[PDB]
Amino acid sequence: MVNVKVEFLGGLDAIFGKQRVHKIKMDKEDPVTVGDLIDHIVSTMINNPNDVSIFIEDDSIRPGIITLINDTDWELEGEKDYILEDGDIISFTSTLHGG
Ligand SMILES: [Mg+2]
Ligand SMILES: [Mg+2]
Repeated sequence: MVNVKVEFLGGLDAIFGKQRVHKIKMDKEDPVTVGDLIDHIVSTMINNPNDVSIFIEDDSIRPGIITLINDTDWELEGEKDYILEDGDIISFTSTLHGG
């Protein structure tokens, strides 16, 4: 079981009922990855399926969204492969600069 927070920034809150910060309890036994977290967000937290394409394209984070893991570019942590620890904070920012 792992507890993390996710932040939906650069306007992404619009697909999450205008709520920017979400507390997430991942019930899965360790290890739980950022890939698992994204699956969870898509499966349970996007309340209009028409908005899923705003968050993911071809089952990957949508081009134009920057993902930071504890204030760090997720590339430096293995991206989807990063293993969540209790208290981690993951933010997603929509921006024209995003990759
Ligand atoms: Mg710091
Ligand atoms: Mg550490």
